[PDB]
Amino acid sequence: EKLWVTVYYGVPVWKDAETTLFCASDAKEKHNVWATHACVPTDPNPQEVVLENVTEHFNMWKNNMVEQMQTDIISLWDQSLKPCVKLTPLCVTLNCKDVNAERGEIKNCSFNITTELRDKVQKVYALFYKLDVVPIDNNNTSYRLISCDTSVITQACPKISFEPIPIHYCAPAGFAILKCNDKTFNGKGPCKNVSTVQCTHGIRPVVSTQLLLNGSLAEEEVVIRSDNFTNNAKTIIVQLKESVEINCTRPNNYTRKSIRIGPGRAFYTMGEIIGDIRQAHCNISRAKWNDTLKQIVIKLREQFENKTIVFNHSSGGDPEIVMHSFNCGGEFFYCNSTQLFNSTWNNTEGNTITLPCRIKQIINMWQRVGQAMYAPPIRGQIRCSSNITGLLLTRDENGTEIFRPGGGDMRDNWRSELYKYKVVKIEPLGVAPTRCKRRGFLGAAGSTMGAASMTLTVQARNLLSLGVWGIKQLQARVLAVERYLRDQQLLGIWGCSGKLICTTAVPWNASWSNKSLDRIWNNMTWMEWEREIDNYTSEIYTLIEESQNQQEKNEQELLCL
Amino acid sequence: TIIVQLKESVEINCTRPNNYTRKSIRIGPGRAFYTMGEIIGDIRQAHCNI
Amino acid sequence: PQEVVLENVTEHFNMWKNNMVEQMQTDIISLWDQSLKPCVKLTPLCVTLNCKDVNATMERGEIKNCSFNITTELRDKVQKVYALFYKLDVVPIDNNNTSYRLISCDTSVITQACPKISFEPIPIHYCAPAGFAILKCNDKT
Amino acid sequence: TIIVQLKESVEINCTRPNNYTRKSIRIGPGRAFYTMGEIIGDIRQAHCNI
Amino acid sequence: DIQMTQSPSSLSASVGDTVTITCQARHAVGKNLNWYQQKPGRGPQLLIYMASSRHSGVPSRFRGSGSGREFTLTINNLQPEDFATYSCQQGYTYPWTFGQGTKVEM
Amino acid sequence: QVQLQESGPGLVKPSETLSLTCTVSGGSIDDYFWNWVRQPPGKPLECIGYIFGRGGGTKYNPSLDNRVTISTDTPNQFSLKLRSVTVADTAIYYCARWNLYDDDFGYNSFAVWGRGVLVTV
Ligand SMILES: *[C@@H]1O[C@H](CO)[C@@H](O[C@@H]2O[C@H](CO)[C@@H](O)[C@H](O)[C@H]2NC(C)=O)[C@H](O)[C@H]1NC(C)=O
Ligand SMILES: *[C@@H]1O[C@H](CO)[C@@H](O[C@@H]2O[C@H](CO)[C@@H](O)[C@H](O)[C@H]2NC(C)=O)[C@H](O)[C@H]1NC(C)=O
Ligand SMILES: *[C@@H]1O[C@H](CO)[C@@H](O[C@@H]2O[C@H](CO)[C@@H](O)[C@H](O)[C@H]2NC(C)=O)[C@H](O)[C@H]1NC(C)=O
Ligand SMILES: *[C@@H]1O[C@H](CO)[C@@H](O)[C@H](O)[C@H]1NC(C)=O
Ligand SMILES: *[C@@H]1O[C@H](CO)[C@@H](O)[C@H](O)[C@H]1NC(C)=O
Ligand SMILES: *[C@@H]1O[C@H](CO)[C@@H](O)[C@H](O)[C@H]1NC(C)=O
Ligand SMILES: *[C@@H]1O[C@H](CO)[C@@H](O)[C@H](O)[C@H]1NC(C)=O
Ligand SMILES: *[C@@H]1O[C@H](CO)[C@@H](O)[C@H](O)[C@H]1NC(C)=O
Ligand SMILES: *[C@@H]1O[C@H](CO)[C@@H](O)[C@H](O)[C@H]1NC(C)=O
Ligand SMILES: *[C@@H]1O[C@H](CO)[C@@H](O)[C@H](O)[C@H]1NC(C)=O
Ligand SMILES: *[C@@H]1O[C@H](CO)[C@@H](O)[C@H](O)[C@H]1NC(C)=O
Ligand SMILES: *[C@@H]1O[C@H](CO)[C@@H](O)[C@H](O)[C@H]1NC(C)=O
Ligand SMILES: *[C@@H]1O[C@H](CO)[C@@H](O)[C@H](O)[C@H]1NC(C)=O
Ligand SMILES: *[C@@H]1O[C@H](CO)[C@@H](O)[C@H](O)[C@H]1NC(C)=O
Ligand SMILES: *[C@@H]1O[C@H](CO)[C@@H](O)[C@H](O)[C@H]1NC(C)=O
Ligand SMILES: *[C@@H]1O[C@H](CO)[C@@H](O)[C@H](O)[C@H]1NC(C)=O
Ligand SMILES: *[C@@H]1O[C@H](CO)[C@@H](O)[C@H](O)[C@H]1NC(C)=O
Ligand SMILES: *[C@@H]1O[C@H](CO)[C@@H](O)[C@H](O)[C@H]1NC(C)=O
Ligand SMILES: *[C@@H]1O[C@H](CO)[C@@H](O)[C@H](O)[C@H]1NC(C)=O
Ligand SMILES: *[C@@H]1O[C@H](CO)[C@@H](O)[C@H](O)[C@H]1NC(C)=O
Repeated sequence: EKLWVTVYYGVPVWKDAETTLFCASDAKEKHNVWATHACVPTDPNPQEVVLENVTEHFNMWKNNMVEQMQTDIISLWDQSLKPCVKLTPLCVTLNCKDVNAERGEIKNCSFNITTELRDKVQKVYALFYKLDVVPIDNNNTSYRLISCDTSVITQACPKISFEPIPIHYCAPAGFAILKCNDKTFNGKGPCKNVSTVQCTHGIRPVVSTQLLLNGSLAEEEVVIRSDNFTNNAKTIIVQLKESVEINCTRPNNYTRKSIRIGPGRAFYTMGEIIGDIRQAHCNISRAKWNDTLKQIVIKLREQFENKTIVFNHSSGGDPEIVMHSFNCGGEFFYCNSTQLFNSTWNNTEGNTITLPCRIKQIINMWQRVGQAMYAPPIRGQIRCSSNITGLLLTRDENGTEIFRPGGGDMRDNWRSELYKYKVVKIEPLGVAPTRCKRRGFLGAAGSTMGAASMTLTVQARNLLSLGVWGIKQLQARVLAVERYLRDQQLLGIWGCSGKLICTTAVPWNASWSNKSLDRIWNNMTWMEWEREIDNYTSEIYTLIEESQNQQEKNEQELLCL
Repeated sequence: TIIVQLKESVEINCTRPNNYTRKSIRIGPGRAFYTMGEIIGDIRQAHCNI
Repeated sequence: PQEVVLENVTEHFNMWKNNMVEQMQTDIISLWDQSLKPCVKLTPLCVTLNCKDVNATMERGEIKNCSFNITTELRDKVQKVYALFYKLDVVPIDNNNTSYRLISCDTSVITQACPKISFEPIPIHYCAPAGFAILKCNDKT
Repeated sequence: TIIVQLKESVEINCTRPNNYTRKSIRIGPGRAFYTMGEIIGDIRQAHCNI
Repeated sequence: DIQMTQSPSSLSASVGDTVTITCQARHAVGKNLNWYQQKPGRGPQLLIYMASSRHSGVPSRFRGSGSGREFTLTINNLQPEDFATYSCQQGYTYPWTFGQGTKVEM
Repeated sequence: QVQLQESGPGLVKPSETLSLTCTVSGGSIDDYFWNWVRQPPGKPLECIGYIFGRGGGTKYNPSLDNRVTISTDTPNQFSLKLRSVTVADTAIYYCARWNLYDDDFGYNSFAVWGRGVLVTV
């Protein structure tokens, strides 16, 4: 009957929020493009409290972590190429002839380099791939670099490695990462088995298109994830149970000559052909791909009803868009992934699929324009050993569904992995009625009001407290300190100098909640209660501040006389 | 320095009469020098009337 | 806005020791440099400028038909281009011949203002951090 | 290294007895390149007296 | 080439309502999208460039945003002068394909 | 205030050469791609080709089997030549200005369009 407001600090409550997370690298230097120095060392053992009774709603397609990863990887890519040589004096008209052998793919190009010595003009010979070389005239021998006229071409430093390294994202103080531990999760929906993690699992930022290379696999069955499943033109991420294997080789052996540009800067180019001119023939085991296509078309028939499903190749066009593109060995491959999607299923030649591939050195990454990167050639054969881990399918009318290898920007290459994780902002302050007057972190979040009110200590303890990454981290830490001082000042103005639980003695009106203490301190989670009194939060807070502290302060001011 | 603040403002109208066209000359890969083109009309002078 | 007339207080103001003026100077310089930083540098343009005059309150001698040799997108090839410049932006060289240069490019990295950046003044309010305050003098004279 | 710190300060006074002229040069497209000009006086050695 | 589609093919609206037009790319184009306005008897006018920047002199009411293959143009406070055929164009690969076009009716 | 005006015949029979001329008023030709585009009835706008500056590099829509040639005739006029014109080529042809520079409005967009000329077959 005689109920009073009591303020509880450290409540296991949260709401959806978007922030910047700290990148952490495995403890395990190589100057790898995604800099190790930027990212903190990983904790030796992660903690994964298995939140019980918590059924949170996840949605891969509205997830700020994916966009944050896109921005972070773009920033790290640009910063890694910042101090490397810029190929400004190489737009010169190139006299090119076909290499005497593929046919016409490699061009023997002569050009006059005018070095910074400025008393010589050196005629030099170099080999360029056909994809990077475009005509400039009706003369069949005069060409230029493909994108050097509308962009500044940055040469990648040969000392930068492109080998994938697992990168974790760890929550800052004041936020939490909730992981969905289900096995057949469909990306968008409620999750029945939720845990809280400080950092995510190892994520290899593999860059590829039409197909996801390396990474985690499904545990129960092949999982097909799409936001709507009927609008079309929405990537149908496919995660597999068993991994096919993309063995890929570039047979040709090449020698890398260097040409001075300025004092301490060099353009690394292709010297001459050693051995015969072969082609890059990626080998995929046909039987295994058969099985994978079966285990995918079954699920697609389940989702799209028993229609005939046809896997077609992508629509024709320029090689960069249409063809699959590895990041293996430091050489950018573009493979004609047509034999893999050439089947009608409804309801015999060879045993290995050989995909031809073309190597390209001048590239435009992240779908940007006006910027371009030159990858210097690698001496010797390149022998990949990748693992088929996922597919990206897109849809296009006689009762047949046409699926094609499609995809999108690199965000869709990480929705396939960060589909079991969500970032949540925690608001530790809450209020509840009591009779008085003046496990791990969120482990009791799904528990009732009673017996969750005994664990605020851990949540209160663990909730709070150079360069571009530096400034972002400084802004994040300052914001966290701000939040913490917001909470502490709210507690101070409420007369709770240092009391996780502080009784107010403000009367508990019956227009907020009419439920009795038994039905308020049991039968409900802190989430349902915080939602319930959401509208009255401002009013209640006002009453805790105005009605008491002021009056209590005046009273104590009047007690010493 | 002596700073004088007035009770009421004095309107000043300035005109650049000469009619101009902008020509862009490429400096480099995506860099433009935006500069003078042809002059249309007669060549008068820019004047301020107080 | 939150303005509170302080009664019974008389405060000594001195604008010539007002640190806000220097702070605004730093602010304006930094804004100018920030706005001009992602724009075109005209260093490749500073060349021997062989410039004639333009024949037309008429002007006389102010606008000059000024030509120079620039590199095209192929680097090796050169192209002859022309533009009109005012007398003030050009400096004579080699005594009394027609060769000119651009003023101050002998010692400064001439930056071009991006045309999409507007120089229109917009009112700026200065606000102090919490724990500080700004006292306004309301005496008419 | 055997670092030595002194109780008293020894005095070193050094001058270059030459008069020069800063001859700005303009070799390429860009900011001008400064360098030495002509010796107005004679050619004498710069010395450090102890 | 990269096929572009948009939705709806046509819609009706009155003065003062908000209109949303979705442009979908068959392949990712980054932020390199432009929005054009076409009226009879007049050439196309540029409304938005680089998918979120309004062109000079375009009314503030026109708002456009998106990334990857997905973009949306939102016209708030529809004016009688804004009834026109709106189209989206890419900018990444040449030829820069346009789109079917949505006609805004009274 | 740059304006573009197309001119040429409004009727060309099949298989001869279609010739159009775009004249630039207001300003002289400058270092922006000058592009020919068309809109057939009931179809989206299709890029035909472009030329850079006053004589220079060109590029043409690959899916035309090299039937198109573009060149500059006068410092304020450029022209489109389209060979082997067929009945499918009936369209409203526009000439447009495509910007290369990110320091001005309309980066990578047809900032300036002409009125457009209807050519049938
Ligand atoms: C819910 O998810 C948790 C966390 O992933 C699962 O607990 C793991 O269970 C496996 C079973 O082999 C153990 O090896 C791990 O050590 C457990 N992890 C932790 C952090 O305790 C749990 O099994 C899942 N429960 C379900 C699906 O009912
Ligand atoms: C690229 O072209 C250059 C010149 O066209 C070739 O260089 C010549 O190679 C032959 C090989 O027998 C030598 O005898 C000549 O002395 C070379 N000439 C010069 C000027 O260096 C080069 O071999 C060509 N590379 C390829 C792979 O065909
Ligand atoms: C500035 O000088 C240039 C030459 O350097 C002039 O360009 C000529 O202009 C006339 C105008 O009738 C054209 O017929 C010529 O073909 C142009 N010649 C060139 C570019 O070599 C230009 O007219 C002059 N401008 C002014 C305002 O006097
Ligand atoms: C410059 O290249 C041209 C290409 O035709 C060639 O004729 C000429 O010899 C080269 N000049 C020098 C100095 O190497
Ligand atoms: C899926 O897209 C269709 C397109 O007509 C739309 O009607 C439907 O509401 C969408 N469904 C969801 C769940 O977004
Ligand atoms: C490259 O050299 C290795 C050396 O073992 C050889 O096996 C290989 O065949 C060479 N490549 C070609 C294309 O001949
Ligand atoms: C790929 O298959 C071809 C089939 O002829 C074979 O010659 C080649 O060695 C294979 N490559 C690898 C890396 O297994
Ligand atoms: C791929 O390479 C591995 C290397 O161990 C080899 O075992 C495997 O047979 C190769 N796969 C194919 C399909 O040739
Ligand atoms: C789709 O596949 C069918 C055969 O299943 C083929 O006839 C058709 O041309 C393909 N369409 C494309 C590549 O657009
Ligand atoms: C892939 O190879 C097939 C073989 O028929 C060919 O038709 C197709 O054009 C190739 N794709 C590309 C993008 O070059
Ligand atoms: C697709 O399959 C058909 C039927 O087996 C075959 O004729 C065709 O060549 C295949 N496509 C490719 C690109 O090999
Ligand atoms: C499986 O691959 C074989 C050749 O190894 C081929 O004949 C067969 O058609 C494939 N399976 C299906 C279901 O298409
Ligand atoms: C690739 O698959 C093989 C299958 O045996 C597995 O041993 C290997 O660890 C996988 N590699 C990666 C990087 O996951
Ligand atoms: C406990 O909460 C549930 C969920 O709203 C409700 O149906 C039930 O009646 C509540 N218990 C009491 C005693 O009100
Ligand atoms: C609280 O505000 C929300 C806002 O959506 C409203 O739906 C709800 O009815 C309000 N509840 C109250 C006043 O109890
Ligand atoms: C400015 O004054 C001059 C004086 O000759 C006059 O001709 C001109 O019209 C005036 N301009 C304006 C804009 O009032
Ligand atoms: C430089 O321009 C002048 C203009 O008088 C011309 O005589 C000369 O040939 C040009 N030089 C070059 C290298 O183009
Ligand atoms: C050095 O030369 C300059 C030349 O202007 C002259 O003014 C100056 O007096 C000279 N100084 C000495 C110390 O001789
Ligand atoms: C250094 O000593 C020499 C000894 O001949 C003398 O001529 C000269 O003036 C001295 N220099 C200074 C700077 O005292
Ligand atoms: C300036 O030139 C333009 C060219 O179209 C013209 O419209 C305008 O009227 C001219 N200015 C004056 C004052 O006539």
